[PDB]
Amino acid sequence: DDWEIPDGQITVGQRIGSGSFGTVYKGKWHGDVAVKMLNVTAPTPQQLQAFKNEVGVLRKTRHVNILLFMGYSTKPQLAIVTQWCEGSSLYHHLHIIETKFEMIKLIDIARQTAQGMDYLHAKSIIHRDLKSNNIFLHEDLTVKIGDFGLATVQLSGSILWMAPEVIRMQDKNPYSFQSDVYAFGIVLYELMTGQLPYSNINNRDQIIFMVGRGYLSPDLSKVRSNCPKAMKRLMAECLKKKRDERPLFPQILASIELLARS
Ligand SMILES: CN(C)Cc1ccc(-c2cnn3c(-c4cccc(NC(=O)c5cccc(C(F)(F)F)c5)c4)ccnc23)cc1
Repeated sequence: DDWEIPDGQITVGQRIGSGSFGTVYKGKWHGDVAVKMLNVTAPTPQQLQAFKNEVGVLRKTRHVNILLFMGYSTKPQLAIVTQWCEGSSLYHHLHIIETKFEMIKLIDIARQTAQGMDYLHAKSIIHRDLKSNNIFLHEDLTVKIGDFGLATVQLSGSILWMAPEVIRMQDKNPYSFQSDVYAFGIVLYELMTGQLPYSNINNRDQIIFMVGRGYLSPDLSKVRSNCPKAMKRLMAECLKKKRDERPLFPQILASIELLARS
């Protein structure tokens, strides 16, 4: 099929996000759309490649818990168009406006996140940068997973969600389904405490050193009292320092659905 969108069709509006490599606007196209542009007028074969790669991954996705890809264009600027998300990222709710969700709602958000991630892995897609920033609460109800970073091509990294093996860079490719399961383990942490790991350490190099060497791990005792035992237990299995000791999403998704019904 053809997901190309001729120029002219989209009416670009308010700018909503600026980054090193590309800018995102709100747009008009048979309704509301989000449009991530490139801005750089002359694209190097470097960027023209990563464009194809991203699009290629997106068009493989058809799930309610994954940001809905809608089209792209190359006409004047490289651009990718997606469903328009009304609301805020989970990060925003949790650590910026500190929205207080009910325990039932928190568990729900976890389940939807698992669903999407199950789907992504089933389609052979390793996210590599799961984190509360990349989880949108569409209309404060539906979880949409995406990649909303306007930087990385490695760039920086938010190392809070990074698994010990990724922090340690042995092997060219340390990323795996379990490394994604670890990031998710951190997301659970955020949900069940309302906090970011290692809030009390102000040195990024030491967190990296200590996490990778095994000396440091999220303070599990900060989990709210009303948080179900089955949940904490699952959360702990996801954050195991040893890769092959972590569960995969079918098993995780099962565990969440099971503990949700009580
Ligand atoms: C709120 N502030 C922090 C400002 C602010 C910051 C960022 C954004 C923002 C950044 N991109 N983007 C998008 C967007 C647009 C086009 C493409 C994408 N590709 C993905 O999603 C993507 C890419 C690869 C894999 C996957 C995955 F998921 F694996 F399938 C998803 C996102 C839509 C809406 N909004 C944003 C907006 C405001």
